[PDB]
Amino acid sequence: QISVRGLAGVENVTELKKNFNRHLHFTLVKDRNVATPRDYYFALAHTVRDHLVGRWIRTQQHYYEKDPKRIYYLSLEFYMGRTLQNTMVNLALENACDEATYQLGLDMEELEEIEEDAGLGNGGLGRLAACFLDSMATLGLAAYGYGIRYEFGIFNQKICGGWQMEEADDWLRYGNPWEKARPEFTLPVHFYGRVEHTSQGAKWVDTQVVLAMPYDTPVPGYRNNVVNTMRLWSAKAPNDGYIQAVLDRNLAENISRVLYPNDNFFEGKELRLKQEYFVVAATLQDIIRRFKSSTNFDAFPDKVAIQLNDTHPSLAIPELMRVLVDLERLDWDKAWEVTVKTCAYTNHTVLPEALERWPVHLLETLLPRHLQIIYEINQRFLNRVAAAFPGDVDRLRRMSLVEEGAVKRINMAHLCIAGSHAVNGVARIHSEILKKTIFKDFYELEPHKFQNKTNGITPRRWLVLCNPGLAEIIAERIGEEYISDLDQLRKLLSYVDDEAFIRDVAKVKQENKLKFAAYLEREYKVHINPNSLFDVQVKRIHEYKRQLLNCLHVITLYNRIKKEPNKFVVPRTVMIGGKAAPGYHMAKMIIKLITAIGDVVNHDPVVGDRLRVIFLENYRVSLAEKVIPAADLSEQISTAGTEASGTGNMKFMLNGALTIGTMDGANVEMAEEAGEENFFIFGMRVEDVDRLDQRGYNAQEYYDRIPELRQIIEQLSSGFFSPKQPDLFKDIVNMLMHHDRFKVFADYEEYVKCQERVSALYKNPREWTRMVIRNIATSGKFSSDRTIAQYAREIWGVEPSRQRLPAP
Amino acid sequence: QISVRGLAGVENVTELKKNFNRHLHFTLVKDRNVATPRDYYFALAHTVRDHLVGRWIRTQQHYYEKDPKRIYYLSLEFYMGRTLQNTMVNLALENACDEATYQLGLDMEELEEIEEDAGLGNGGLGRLAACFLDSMATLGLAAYGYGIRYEFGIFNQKICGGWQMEEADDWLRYGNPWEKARPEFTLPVHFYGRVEHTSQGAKWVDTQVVLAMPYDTPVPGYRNNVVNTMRLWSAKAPNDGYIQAVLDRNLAENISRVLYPNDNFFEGKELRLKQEYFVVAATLQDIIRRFKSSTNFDAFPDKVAIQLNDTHPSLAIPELMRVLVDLERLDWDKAWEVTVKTCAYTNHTVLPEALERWPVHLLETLLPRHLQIIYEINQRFLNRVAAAFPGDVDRLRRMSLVEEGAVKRINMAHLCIAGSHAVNGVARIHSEILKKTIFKDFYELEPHKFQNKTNGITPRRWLVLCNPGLAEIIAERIGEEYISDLDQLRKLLSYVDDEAFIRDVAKVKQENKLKFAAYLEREYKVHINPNSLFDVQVKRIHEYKRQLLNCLHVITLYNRIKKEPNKFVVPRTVMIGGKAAPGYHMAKMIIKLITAIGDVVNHDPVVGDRLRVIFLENYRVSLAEKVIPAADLSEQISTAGTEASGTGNMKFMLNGALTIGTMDGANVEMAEEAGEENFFIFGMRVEDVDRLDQRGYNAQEYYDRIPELRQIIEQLSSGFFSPKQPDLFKDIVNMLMHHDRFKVFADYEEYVKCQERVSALYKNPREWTRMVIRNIATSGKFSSDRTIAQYAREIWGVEPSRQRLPAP
Ligand SMILES: O=C(NC(=O)c1ccccn1)N[C@@H]1O[C@H](CO)[C@@H](O)[C@H](O)[C@H]1O
Ligand SMILES: O=C(NC(=O)c1ccccn1)N[C@@H]1O[C@H](CO)[C@@H](O)[C@H](O)[C@H]1O
Ligand SMILES: *Cc1c(COP(=O)(O)O)cnc(C)c1O
Ligand SMILES: *Cc1c(COP(=O)(O)O)cnc(C)c1O
Repeated sequence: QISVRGLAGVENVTELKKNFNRHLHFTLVKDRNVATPRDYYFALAHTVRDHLVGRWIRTQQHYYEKDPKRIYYLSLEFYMGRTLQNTMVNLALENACDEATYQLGLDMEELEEIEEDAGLGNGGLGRLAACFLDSMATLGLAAYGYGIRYEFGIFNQKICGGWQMEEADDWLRYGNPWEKARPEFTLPVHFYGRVEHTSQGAKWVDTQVVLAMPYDTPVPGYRNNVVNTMRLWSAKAPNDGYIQAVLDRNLAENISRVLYPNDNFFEGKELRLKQEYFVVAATLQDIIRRFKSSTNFDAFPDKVAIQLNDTHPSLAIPELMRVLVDLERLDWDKAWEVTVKTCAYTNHTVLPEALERWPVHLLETLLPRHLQIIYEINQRFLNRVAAAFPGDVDRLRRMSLVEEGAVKRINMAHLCIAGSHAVNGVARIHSEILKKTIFKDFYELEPHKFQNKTNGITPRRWLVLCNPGLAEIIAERIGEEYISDLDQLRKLLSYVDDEAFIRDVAKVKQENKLKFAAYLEREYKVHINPNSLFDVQVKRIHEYKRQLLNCLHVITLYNRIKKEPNKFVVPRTVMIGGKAAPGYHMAKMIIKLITAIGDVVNHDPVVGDRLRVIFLENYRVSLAEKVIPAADLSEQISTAGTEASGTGNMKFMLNGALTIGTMDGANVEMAEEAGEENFFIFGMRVEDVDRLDQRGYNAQEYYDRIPELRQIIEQLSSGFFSPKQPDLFKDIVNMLMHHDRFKVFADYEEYVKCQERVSALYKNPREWTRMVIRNIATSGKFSSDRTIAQYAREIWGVEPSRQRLPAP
Repeated sequence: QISVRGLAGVENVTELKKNFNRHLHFTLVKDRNVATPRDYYFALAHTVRDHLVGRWIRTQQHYYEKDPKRIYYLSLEFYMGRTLQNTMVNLALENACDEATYQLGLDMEELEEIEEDAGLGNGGLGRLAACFLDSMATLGLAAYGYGIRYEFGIFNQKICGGWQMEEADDWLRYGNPWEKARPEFTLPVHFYGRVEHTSQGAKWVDTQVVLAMPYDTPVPGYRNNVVNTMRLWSAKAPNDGYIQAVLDRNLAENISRVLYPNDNFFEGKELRLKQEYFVVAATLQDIIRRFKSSTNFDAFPDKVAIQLNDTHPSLAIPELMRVLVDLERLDWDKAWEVTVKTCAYTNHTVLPEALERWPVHLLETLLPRHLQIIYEINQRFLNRVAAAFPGDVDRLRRMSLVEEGAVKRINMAHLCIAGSHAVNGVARIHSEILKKTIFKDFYELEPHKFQNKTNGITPRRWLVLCNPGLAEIIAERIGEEYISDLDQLRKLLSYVDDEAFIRDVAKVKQENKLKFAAYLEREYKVHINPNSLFDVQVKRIHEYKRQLLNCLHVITLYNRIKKEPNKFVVPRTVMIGGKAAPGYHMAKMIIKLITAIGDVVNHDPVVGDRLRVIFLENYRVSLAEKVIPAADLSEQISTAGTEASGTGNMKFMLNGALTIGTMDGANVEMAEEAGEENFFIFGMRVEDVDRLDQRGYNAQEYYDRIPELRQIIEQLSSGFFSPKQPDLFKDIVNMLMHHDRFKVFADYEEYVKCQERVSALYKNPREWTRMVIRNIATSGKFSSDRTIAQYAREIWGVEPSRQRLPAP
C-alpha cells in the first residue's frame, strides 16, 4: 500500500501464506474451522519469527569469528511493548505480510492488537533501554541486553469510581513466541552464607543457591540483517514434610516473579535487593565465560564494556571484584583497574528519595562478602580524597560510600562513581546539575569521569511503526534514508512554505485524530470532538511532573467559560494518562481529581463540546503508539531542574505536536534545536527556583494575589468537584498551600498566559502547521542512533557501522 | 533392521531428515556446530510429533461428525513414561527414523535416553490408566483421559548410605514437546464459600475461584490412524501490599504442583482434597459443554460414560448432581437416574488404611454444597436399605456413607457404589473378595452392580517397544497380527518342541541380560555375572508385597553357602527395586535392609559370583522397560488376598520370565492360563490365611520350629548386617516377631522349598526355555485390549473397532 512498508513481491507473499498455514496446522494444531483471531496472530508471529532465525544465528557466529569488543547493557527494566510490527518494519516485511494476510481473508492490524505488551518496565528508564537495544542493533554493535524475565510486568490499571485499581499483568498466559528458553545455559547464584578467611584469601561458604535460567529474545537491526540478543534471567530452585519441601521451591522462584512498580520512592525491600544481585551475578558469570571462550584479564576492558542503567545493577562493581580477587586470584589493585575501565554508570534523577541507599544490616545478611569488598573500596577511595584535599574532614563524610545515622546505609550512587570510568547524565542541563550539586565533590576529584549523553528515541518504533502516514509524506519528498539517519529531516525546512506539504502534514494529523477518536468510542465508549485541539499529558503520575498544574489550567478554562458562556473559545480535548505507583497516596489522589474534574466538565450542558477532560486508562507503550501521533499539544511541565531528560517530549516532537513546557531536561535542547520562537516556553528557570528556595516558597502569596487561583482552591475545598464527599481533596489543597516541593502556584500565571498563546496560534491552521514542520524538521538530534553513537565513541571505545551483514 | 519396526522407504527417510534439520534450525535455533544430544532429541521429537497432528485433528473431527458415545476416564494418576518410541511404534516410523538419524550420524537409542519420564503416577493404578489409554485408541473408542498436569511427578529416588533420599522430579525443566497448552479453554473452579437457599433452590456463593487450564497430549492408536486426547488440568490464579498479592498467587497454583506419593496410607490432607475436586469440577464442565455442542439430559447417559479410577475422583458423583440440580434445574430423582447410569467405579485395594474417608469438617469448609448433597444421597440410599432389610439396624450403620466416631467421616467407596451403575474389581479373586467381605452388604442389595474386569498391559509398550528381539522371533513364525490380537500367541504352543525356536527364545533372553548387565556397569558402576539366574522383584515397597520374605530367602542362600562353601549352587543375581512412600518408616527400613544385605553378600570372597544382591535405584517406567526383558524369575509373593491384581506380573510373563508366586490377584488367572505345572506356586491360599487369623497368628511358633529361620533373626538382632549400629534393624525384627499383619514367617518354608525347585529347573536350559514358551504362548488374556473390550461391552455400552481411519 505505502512505500516505506517495503515490497510485496509475488514469491514472498506466496511463501508467507504457506508458512502461515503450516504454523496454523503443525504449530498451533488448529484448522480454519476452529481457529480464533488469537490463533491467527500466533501463526503470523511464528511465520515472522522464522525470518529472524537465520540472521540471528549468523550474527552471533559473526561476533564469534570477528571477536569485537562486546557491549553489555545491564538494566532491571526493558519496556519493550509489542514485537510483531517492529520485527516486520526492521525486516522490510510489513507490506508482504499485509498482502499475505489480506489474501487469507484477515486484517493484519486486527491481529496486531492481540499481542500483549512486554511491559517489563515502569516508564522512561525502561523504555530508554528498549530504544537503545534497537539503535545498537541498527548501528551494528556487538551488544547484549541483560535483565530479568518477570512473569508479571507493570500492573494493568483499571479505573473504578475514579480510582486506580491494580491488576496483575499476566503477559505470559498465552505464551511468548519471541523468546527461546536456554535451560542448558543455567547458572548458579549464591545468597546468604558467611565469609571464611584461609591462608589463601577469603571464601564465601554455606550459601543458598538459586538457579538463573536464561531466555533469549532477538533484537533486529533496521534492514542491516543484524540480530542481537536480549537475555533475561528466570529464577529456578535447585532439585535437592516432602510435600512442603516441594511447595517451598516457590520462595526461590519469587525472585523473578514481579516488577517493582515504585518509581518514586526507594523502599529498601529484601526481595528487590535479591533481584538486583540475581541479575548481576548471573550476567557477570555469562560475560566472563564468553570472554574466556575467545586467562589474562589485562585485555578484559578491551573486550568488555558494562553499562549500568542507574544504580540498580551497581552490585556489578563489587561482584566483578569478588570474582577477580576471590576466584581468579588477581591482586586487589589490578582487579580494581580492570573493574573501573570496564564499568560506566548512567544517572536518571536528582531527587533524593529515589536514590538507592541500602541498609548495611541487609547487605550483611544477604551478601556478606560484598559488604567487606564495599568497605575496602570505601577505605581506599577515601584515602585518595584525603590525599587530594588534606584536612577537609567534611568532604570525607560527604563522599563516603557509607552513610552514618540511626541505620548505616551504603550509597549506591557513590559506589557507582568510584567504580566507573564514566558517569553520565541524560540531558545537558541534568549533567550540569550533577556536576554543580549532588556529585560536586566527585566532579572536583575526578572531572574527567563526568559526561553528558542526551537521551533519544528510536525513529523506527516512534515514527515509521506508529505514524506510517507521516513517514510516507516525508519519504515522498526526501527519500527513505532519514529512518536510519534522522538528521536528514532538516531537509524538510525547505518545504515550510510549500503549500502541498503544509496540506499533507495537516491531513496526516487529522487522519490520526479521527483514528484515535474512533478508538476511544469502540474500546472505551467515550465521545470526543476531533476538530478540537488535542491537549495531551501522558507519563507516570508524579508530583514533580505537575499533572496538578495542568488540572488548575483545565479548571481555569471551565470557570472562564461558565463566567462568559457565549464567548468563543478554541475547543479542547484535554487528555491526561499514566500510572501511579501503588504506594504513592498523593499520585492516587491526583488521578481521582482528574476523573472528578471530568465528571463535572463533561456533563455541563453550557460547556458542550468546547471542553472535554479524559483520563487515559492503562497508559503503556501500545497506547503511546496510538495517542502520540494524534496529539496537537505536548505537555512537558515539570518544575525546572526535576525531569532529568524526558523522552515522551521527543516522541511528540517527532510526530507533529507542538510543545508547551518549562526549561527542564531535554526540553531545553529541543527548544534550542527548533528555535525558541517555535516552542511554547514558560515559567521559572532553574536559577529562579533556586532564588525562590533561598527566599522560602510561600504559596499563600499567590493565593492572595491571583483571584482566579483563589476561586479554584475554594472550589476544591468546598466540595465543588466532590458533592457527596466535601473534604475529599483536603490533602491536595493542604499540600498545595503548605507543603508543595514543586511550586505549582509559582508557575500558574505564566502557564495560563502561555496556554492562551497556544489557543491563538491554533486559530490559524496554516501558521500552526508551519511551526509543526519547523519542529519535525529539527527533531533529528533526538534519535537514539545519535545517543548510542556517542556512548560508543566516548564511553565504550567502539565504532558504529551501518554496513549490512550478508543475507541468508 | 528388523521387520516389526516397519518400512524405511527412500521418500520417508529423505523427508524425515529434512524436517529434522528444519526443526533444529527454526524450532531449536541451533546449528550442527553448537547442538548437543538433547537438541537432537528435541529435533527428532518435534519431527515425530508433526506426523501425529493431521491424524489428531481428523480423529477429533470424525468424533464430531459421527457423534459416538464418549468415554471419560478420570484418574489422579497417568504413569505415561517416555513418549518418543511409543509414538514411532504406533505410527510405524521406528525403522525410518532409525535410518534417517543414522544417515545424519546419530544413534537414535542414545537420543531416546534423553527423554524424561512423564512420571505422573505412583505405580500400578497410574500405569493401568496409561495402558488403558493406549488400548482405547487402538480399539477405536472415542475416549478421553482426564487428570492433573503435576509440575512435579513421582520423586526421583537416590540411595545414600543405603537410605532412600527423595529428589524433586522437575520433568518439565527442558519443556514437553508432546503437550499443547489450550489457554483458550480455561474454566473456573470454585472453593469454600457458603450455601444460600432462595425460593428457587440452593445457591453456592462467596466462593474462591481457581482457574483450570487444559494441556492436551496426543494418544496414538496402534497403526489405525486414531489419535485420542489426554487432557491434563493446570491450576492458575485469576488476575484480580501489591507485591505480596502477586506473590500470593502461588497459593492457588499449588493445587497442580505435586503428585501425592503416599500409596499406602490415606492421610486426609486438604491440598489432596483440593486436587480431587479441581480435576472433577473442570472435567465435568468440559464434558457438559461438549455434550451440549452436539438441553435434554435424558440422553446424557447415552452419550457419556464416566469411569472413576478408584475413589480419588468420587466427587464427580455429587458434582454432577450439583450441576444438574442447582444449575440445570432438574428434579432430584431424574438427576440421580442420569448420574447413576453415567458413572462406574473401579476398586484397586481391600486394605482398610488405603480407603478414602474424608473428615466431615473438611468437606464442610471446602465444599459446603457437596456435603449437603452427600447427606441427601445418604438419606435416600439408607431408606432403600431399610425397605429391603426391615429392622436390620446394624446393616444401616455399616452401609452409611457417613461414618460415626470421634471425627465424622464420609466413606468415599460407599458413595461410589451408591452413585454408580457398575462396580468392578481388577482380578477374579479380588472381585470375589469384594462381594464376600468389604462390600458384602452392597452386593446383597444390588448384586447386578458388581463385576470383574481382570487387568491387562499393552503389548505395544510391554513387548514390541521394550523387547524388539522377542517380538521379531515371534513375528517370524506367526506374523504381526498378534500385536493387536494377543490371543494369537497361543499359536506358539506348536513350537514348544521346535529346536530352532527354543534356541531363539534363549538367545533373545541372553542378549537382553548382557544388554542390562552392561547398562548396570555404564550408569551405576556395578558388576554382575550374566550367566546367573536373574531373580527380580520390582514394585513399590510395601509390607504386603513382602520384599522381606525375599530378603529372608537371600540370607538363607548366603548362610547355606557359608555352611557348605564347596558345594555347587545355581548362581543368582537377586535384584530388588522400588520406591517407598516418604512417610512409610517400615518401607524405608526395608530398603536399608536390602542394601545392608548386599554390603555383606557382595563382598564375601567365599561367595564369589555365585550370589549378588543389588538394589535397583529409581525404579520407574523407563527402568521397567529395561529390566523386565532381562529377567528369568519374576517374584510375585504378596500375602494371599492383598494384591488386588498386580500388572508387573503380566509384564514378566509376556517377556519370558517364569513366575514364583502366591495364589493372589492375577497370579491365579496367570497360572490357570499357563497351567499350574508351568508356574512356581507356593504358600497359603486365601482360605489358609483366614484359618490362621481365626486361630491367631503366632510368629514365635515358626521361629521355634525352623532352625534356619532362627539363625536369620539372630543375625538381624545381633548386628551381623550392621556392625557399627547393632540394633539398626530392631524395628524389623519386632514387627516380624510380634506385629506382622502379612504372615512372612508362615510362608517361609514353602517359599524356600519352591525356590529350590526353581534352581533345579534352571540347571536344565532346554526345559526351562520350554516352560518359558508355554508362559509366553498363554499370556494373551492379559492384554489391555481384552480388558478394555470388556469395559466397553459390559460397562460403557460401546463396541470396539479395529478399522482404521483414512490417512492424511
Ligand atoms: O523512569 C525513570 N525511573 C524509573 O522508572 C525508576 C524505577 C525504579 C526506581 C527509580 N526509578 N527515570 C526516567 O528515566 C528517563 C530515561 O533517562 C528520563 O528521561 C526521565 O527524566 C527519568 O525520570
Ligand atoms: O497402585 C495402586 N494404588 C496407588 O498407587 C494408590 C495411590 C494413591 C492412593 C492409594 N493408592 N494400586 C494398584 O492398582 C493396580 C491396578 O489395578 C493393581 O494391579 C494393584 O494390585 C494395586 O495395588
Ligand atoms: C516514552 C514513555 C514514557 C516516558 O515519558 P516521560 O514523559 O519522558 O516521562 C513513559 N511510559 C511510556 C509507555 C512511554 O512510552
Ligand atoms: C507395572 C509397573 C508397576 C506395577 O507393578 P506391580 O508389581 O503390579 O505392583 C509399578 N511401577 C512401574 C514403573 C510399573 O511399570
